[PDB]
Amino acid sequence: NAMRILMLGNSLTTANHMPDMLAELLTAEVRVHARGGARLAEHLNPKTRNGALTQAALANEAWDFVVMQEMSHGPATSPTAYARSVASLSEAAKAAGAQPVIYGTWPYRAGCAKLVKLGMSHDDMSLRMAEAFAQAAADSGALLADVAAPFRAGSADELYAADGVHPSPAGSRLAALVLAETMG
Repeated sequence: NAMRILMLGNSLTTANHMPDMLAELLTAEVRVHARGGARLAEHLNPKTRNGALTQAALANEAWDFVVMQEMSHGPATSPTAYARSVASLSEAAKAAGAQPVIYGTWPYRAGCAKLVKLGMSHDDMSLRMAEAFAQAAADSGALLADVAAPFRAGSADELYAADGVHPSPAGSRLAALVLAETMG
């Protein structure tokens, strides 16, 4: 059977045709449940469009993997909400016979306006995000696609969009490659 991947996320997932890139890398069918500004908790709530879509997909279709991407500062600013969302979505994925995957994202670029507004240092965000993903991977048994690591190893001018939050096309390509490695 061809590999089938369900991705839950927001513009960090959909930007720069990243799902299409991942699909071509893995020769996979990729379904995306995303909206700008979405949080993972929506997928647990069938009253939302994402929740209804995700409930139906897990009830009606067959998946190899379910990729979970949280709102970009959520793991840092609402760590408990994040942890509970991943836990419950991971259990739902496993119950459906799919392997859950965390799309681990990156701290915002040091000095950027969105990080200034959060009142959080770059180091604090870096550590909070890393801790959140590590703990969620361990607790849930989800595979971690750690995109923060190569972001840190790489060039910030290359990998970030102007806002220091969203990925550039190169940053999206990097996320696709990391996700493909994780699921390959």
